[PDB]
Amino acid sequence: AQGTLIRVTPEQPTHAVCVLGTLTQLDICSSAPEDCTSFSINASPGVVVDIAHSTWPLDPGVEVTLTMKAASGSTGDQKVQISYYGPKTPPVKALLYLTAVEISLCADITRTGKVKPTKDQRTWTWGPCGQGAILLVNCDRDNLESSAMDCEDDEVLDSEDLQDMSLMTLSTKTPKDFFTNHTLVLHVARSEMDKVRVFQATCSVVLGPKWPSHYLMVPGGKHNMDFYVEALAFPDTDFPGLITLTISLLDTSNLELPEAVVFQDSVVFRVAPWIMTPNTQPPQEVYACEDFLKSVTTLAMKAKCKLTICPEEENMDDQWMQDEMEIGYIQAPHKTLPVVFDSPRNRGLKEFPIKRVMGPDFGYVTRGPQTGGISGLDSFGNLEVSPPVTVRGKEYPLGRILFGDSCYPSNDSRQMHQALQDFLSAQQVQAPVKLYSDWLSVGHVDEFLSFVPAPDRKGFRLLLASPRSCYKLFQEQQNEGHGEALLFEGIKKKKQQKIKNILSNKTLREHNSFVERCIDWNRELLKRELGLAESDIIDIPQLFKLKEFSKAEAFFPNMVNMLVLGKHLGIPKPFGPVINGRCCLEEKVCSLLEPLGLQCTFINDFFTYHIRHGEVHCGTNVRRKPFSFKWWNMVP
Amino acid sequence: AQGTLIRVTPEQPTHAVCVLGTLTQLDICSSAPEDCTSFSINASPGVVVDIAHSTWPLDPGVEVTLTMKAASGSTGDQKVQISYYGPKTPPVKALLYLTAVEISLCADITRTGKVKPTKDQRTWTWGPCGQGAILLVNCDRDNLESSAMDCEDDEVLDSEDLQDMSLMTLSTKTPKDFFTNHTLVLHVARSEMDKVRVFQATCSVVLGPKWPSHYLMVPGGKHNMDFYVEALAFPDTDFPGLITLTISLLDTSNLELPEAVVFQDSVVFRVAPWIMTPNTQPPQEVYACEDFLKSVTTLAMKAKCKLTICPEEENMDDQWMQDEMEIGYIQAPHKTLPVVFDSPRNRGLKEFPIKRVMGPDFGYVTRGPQTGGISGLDSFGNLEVSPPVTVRGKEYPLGRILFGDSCYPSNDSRQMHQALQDFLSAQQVQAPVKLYSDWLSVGHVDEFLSFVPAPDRKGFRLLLASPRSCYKLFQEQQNEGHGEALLFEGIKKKKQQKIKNILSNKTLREHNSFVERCIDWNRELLKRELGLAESDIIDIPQLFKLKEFSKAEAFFPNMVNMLVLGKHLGIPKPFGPVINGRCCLEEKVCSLLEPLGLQCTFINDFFTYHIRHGEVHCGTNVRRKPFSFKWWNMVP
Ligand SMILES: [Ca+2]
Ligand SMILES: [Ca+2]
Ligand SMILES: [Ca+2]
Ligand SMILES: [Ca+2]
Ligand SMILES: [Ca+2]
Ligand SMILES: [Ca+2]
Ligand SMILES: [Ca+2]
Ligand SMILES: [Ca+2]
Ligand SMILES: [Ca+2]
Ligand SMILES: [Ca+2]
Repeated sequence: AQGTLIRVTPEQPTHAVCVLGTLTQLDICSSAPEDCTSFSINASPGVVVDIAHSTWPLDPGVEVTLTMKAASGSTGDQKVQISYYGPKTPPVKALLYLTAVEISLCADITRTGKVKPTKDQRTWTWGPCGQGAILLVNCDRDNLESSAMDCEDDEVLDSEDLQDMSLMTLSTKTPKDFFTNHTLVLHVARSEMDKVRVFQATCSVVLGPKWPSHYLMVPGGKHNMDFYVEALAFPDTDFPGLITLTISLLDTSNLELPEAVVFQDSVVFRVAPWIMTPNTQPPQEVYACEDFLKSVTTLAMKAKCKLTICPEEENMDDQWMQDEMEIGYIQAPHKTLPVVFDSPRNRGLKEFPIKRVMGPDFGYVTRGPQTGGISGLDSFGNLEVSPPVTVRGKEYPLGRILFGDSCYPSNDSRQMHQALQDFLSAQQVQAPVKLYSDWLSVGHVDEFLSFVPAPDRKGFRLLLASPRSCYKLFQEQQNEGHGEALLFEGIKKKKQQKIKNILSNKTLREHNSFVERCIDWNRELLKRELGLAESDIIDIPQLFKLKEFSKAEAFFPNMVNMLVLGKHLGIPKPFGPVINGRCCLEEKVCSLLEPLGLQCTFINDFFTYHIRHGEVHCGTNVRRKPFSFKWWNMVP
Repeated sequence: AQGTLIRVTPEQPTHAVCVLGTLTQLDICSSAPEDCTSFSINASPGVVVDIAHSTWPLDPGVEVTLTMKAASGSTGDQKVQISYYGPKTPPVKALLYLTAVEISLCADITRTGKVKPTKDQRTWTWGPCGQGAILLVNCDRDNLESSAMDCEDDEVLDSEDLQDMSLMTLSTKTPKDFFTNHTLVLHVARSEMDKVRVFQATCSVVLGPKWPSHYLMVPGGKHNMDFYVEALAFPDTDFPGLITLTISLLDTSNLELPEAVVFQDSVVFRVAPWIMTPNTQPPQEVYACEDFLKSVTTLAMKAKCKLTICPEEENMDDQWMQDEMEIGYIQAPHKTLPVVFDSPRNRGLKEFPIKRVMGPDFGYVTRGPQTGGISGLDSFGNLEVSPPVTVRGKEYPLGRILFGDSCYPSNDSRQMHQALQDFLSAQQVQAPVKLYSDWLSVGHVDEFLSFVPAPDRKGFRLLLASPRSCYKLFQEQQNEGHGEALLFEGIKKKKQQKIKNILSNKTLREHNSFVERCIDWNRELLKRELGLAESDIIDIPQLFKLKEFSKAEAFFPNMVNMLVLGKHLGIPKPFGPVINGRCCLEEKVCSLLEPLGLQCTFINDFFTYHIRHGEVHCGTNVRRKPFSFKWWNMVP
């Protein structure tokens, strides 16, 4: 409804343009003739004049406003006439000729999947009742053979490409001669131009990193013009994630003067954030790079998932697929696609994300130096997310990002690279949470925690490693006369130990006391930030040993670090004291999990992983299904 | 109230620490003995146990919480005892020894000027009902002879220095032997450490750009410890402006293990923004660099202001003091001081801000390349601020920043450097607004606008240049027979012109029509963003001419560009057609302004400024008085 001031004079007629949807304002008094007390307005049928605070007295305070019903077929085909009169003097008329035109920029600001006419404009608001359009980055390659993301081009090399792009239309209705005297320009702020590209559909580029503005070629009369917009960047520290595109109507009718802006209108796009998927979400495809693969294969099957493997020659000795990448997604009403976050750690798998996984309808993103200057907390073993959760009346429908850290900064402390942290914060939809993982030798949060699907309560359980739980398990076991039982039996090479020997070992006990302290610190942490009760947590019996720098490791294969496919569990096989032909550990675990409807399967990673200081969940990766909840409907 | 989990066992006693202010939690069930149905709690007088959902049944769902009345005088001088009993079995007791200590980090989070004990913690909230501490950057030099700001040092070289700094105290109450087994550390995130420095008062540095953490040396018993914090950076694109300082309590009682964090607490500081002062605020000192100086001197006097001049040798030919700098301020409950924003334009005056103005209790800041790559919109002729204003129910108590720009980006368009814009946005307290000034040759907003104090309404008027107002003035003048009157009479060299000659000049008329369009675009702009009505605006008759690139200039000395000292006006003298021994222009102006209580004085800048394409307001600068309204009480 942003209008213009039109100043009219008795001396001469005035010619003005009026955009439909706009509220036009009239100045009578400035130019009003002397000796006239009062005034009157008369106008062609298509012009509706509302005049506030019949005849009227002449006062600078009275207000006259013009609105128009429809676009003009001809220049000046509507007119207003102002009669200035007074007691002894005959009426003196001022003439005004109006050309009404329809200029509307439309995008999908109702987030319904359908383009709508421009409502409180010029702002992007969160929630179900909010407004403003969504934009996706082009992180994939739909170009059958190309090694780069779609957005380094400046050109559209595919039909499917348009599907990721957001549609913006310009609707004009004008007299025919109109654009002889007027010219439309479409622009972005120089500050936002490197973050967006726009294409004209007949596809030719209009706006982009080198081009803040462009002149539209438009015919008089009724015309419609399609544009396709793509974002070149994710929200980040330097980029809040909003892009504004503006249409200006310029008056060129004077050659000796410069262009004169009559009218401006805009749309605001918000770049869609990168989102992680919790284990609570249903799986889609599975990732790993002979004993092992068949177990995880039957598993993946029972869970109805595809599978992909990376042969050595590509891997180049690197068996951890959990650490190099994280499969998230980006989402817009029109389009939803998976995007791979690629970790800066760069060891054996670095090419894998940029090559095999990235492709048609699979996006890619990365952060961090990649040159060096990196930590162990930089691998995605250390990046996780909770299931949807409500904390103290604040709703986190997409979950909450969890990543590991130290308690305070020191020389010997480790942390995730600042760039990653910042990246995660900039998405805003799942507020990241810092946990204390630096006590662990490797230092990953998945080492002490996991989440599982639950039929009741909040629909999930938090699993935490519990040395206490294990000590107690073994104690009860001894009490029943099994204290002679051998741990690590069934192993070609290993040093087997009896329950009574470990239970009587005081060093081990100090170690697991300390570990217990650490895991507990995190337990209270998670309770506060996830709003969890004790009924939401389950302790997995697990043992640890502090070794190098008193850094903690799994005493036996770490079970809480496990592959969760739906309700089918990819638990690492502890080789526990066998009792009644049954490992007491497996039995305890199942007695815990099965009541939830989960099935527990135990895979042997032992000489392949556990002795390499890793486990099942680590040598593996999963793509899951995007939340039904629309991120824009959140209000962070 | 963030606590710890204490797990107790019948097998052996447990020793734990409890911080006062913290809510401690007890786990009975995990370690509970078999054959016991129920349990009972008994505790020394100083320990209050609240146990929810007398005796009690043993269930994992029942919840037991410990709070302590006062700090322990001795290690373990409070104790809890849990009795596990059942029907056929005698009570079995578990012992727990508590040492209670007082650890509190205090800063001024009520923003009252007094340090308070740590309330919803760990967050900084806006408004009168919000919370969290304020921090000032050290932008000045209190070091009598030093060329640098106080914050490049790392050391405290003055007593007065502490006055800018914010006080944070640590209050401890502990048993004496306590710190034999425990150690306090104070830290900042590595991400925030370059933005803060902290000093220990006995002054020694503790935290800073190279040092994220430090070990506190604290005696047992009752002790108090002063720290003094200073910010090294203003809020900016990369720095939202929050600094968090944390205190951790580490348990070192085990040599073979690492430190174990018992307790953490924090304060959040918010770095104070840089704020501009509108002309509506009462003046303090005046700035300029022979006809002129005496006029502005009598003026400054009548307005009760100090004065300072810059001699040529320093100026080096540069007479514009308005363009190189802007005097704002930073504000904290404990301290409020002026800070100079120094423009990147860097011509003749560049040294002046970093030397003469910067000093004791005068801060300094700068943005932009300073190497080159600069515009004319980068001078502070182009930076202004409105008076306090309310727009559509949104309160802007500190005003709204206004700066000039183009309508859309082109090759030939100019803009203020992005770094400046970003800087201004990052302060948030006065939301900057973009106006269209690029039509002007110089392109400054002060060229077409000014603000003045008003006794009524909103307490100010917006003054806009009005070519229409001037044309009408001359027309009425001609009608009364003065059309022969000479403009520019009284000038040694100049081409004088009669009212009838300019009124009959059609080129001039087109030019001022276009200019009128531009100023009007801005008029509606300002009406929307400042929530102004027409009764708030006053049009100053002013004429223009488009010359180079059809860029606009003042036809005669530009009056709206004027020195406002309280109600005493520093208007540039137009040399107008003299009528009744009185310039019609001056007379019109006064007839407009005097009713408001303002006095109008007309200074001759003509051969010194106006012919250099500048005026009075431009060759001059003013320091005004900071708003009474506290910026933190705003809610942007
Ligand atoms: Ca493309
Ligand atoms: Ca694509
Ligand atoms: Ca990589
Ligand atoms: Ca695609
Ligand atoms: Ca992960
Ligand atoms: Ca200092
Ligand atoms: Ca100082
Ligand atoms: Ca400078
Ligand atoms: Ca000072
Ligand atoms: Ca200024």
